[PDB]
Amino acid sequence: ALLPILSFPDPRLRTIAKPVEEVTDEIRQLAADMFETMYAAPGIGLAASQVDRHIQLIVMDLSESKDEPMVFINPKVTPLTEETQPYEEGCLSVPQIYDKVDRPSRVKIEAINLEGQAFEIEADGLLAVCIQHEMDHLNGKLFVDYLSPLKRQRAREKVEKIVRQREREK
Ligand SMILES: CCCCC[C@H](CC(=O)NO)C(=O)N[C@H](C(=O)N1CCC[C@H]1CO)C(C)C
Ligand SMILES: [Zn+2]
Repeated sequence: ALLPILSFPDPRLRTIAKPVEEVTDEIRQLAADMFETMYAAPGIGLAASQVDRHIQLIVMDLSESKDEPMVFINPKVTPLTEETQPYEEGCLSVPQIYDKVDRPSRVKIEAINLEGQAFEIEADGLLAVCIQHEMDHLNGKLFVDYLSPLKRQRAREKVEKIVRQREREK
């Protein structure tokens, strides 16, 4: 199916994804389910932590046409500067909440793809924003954690009320 997307404040959003040991039948099903779940939501990124899988797996497609899929496995991201570029973000695990967040602007990304081909690229703008955001997810981090603790407290509430009306709707 398409999988449930976990929601703030669920404490399974804090689990530290463990790495992947090999690409088996299951991890391929999951990378495929996740793409569906991400395109369905809709969104441009997804970490396995968000659909209750604490494994270092990230899918992504940035295009308007929903046609440039990307698949990161045991990634590693290094900041190439202290020059944080601000960026209005939102999260599927944090619905209808948005504010500005500062992260490094230039970043190196290292990982393998679905078939295990290694790549190692240098990343700008939205790619570099998206990747850091999904990496945060794998290490139990939400973009609200970059905010003042009341602006996030109020976000525990806006979301809990949203989910209430998700449930009364479903
Ligand atoms: C820039 C951060 C991108 C992270 C990817 C997320 C998906 C997610 O919640 N992953 O953890 C997304 O598509 N979020 C969207 C989002 O934040 N957007 C829309 C596209 C880019 C960014 C601008 O607000 C939705 C929720 C509105
Ligand atoms: Zn998110």
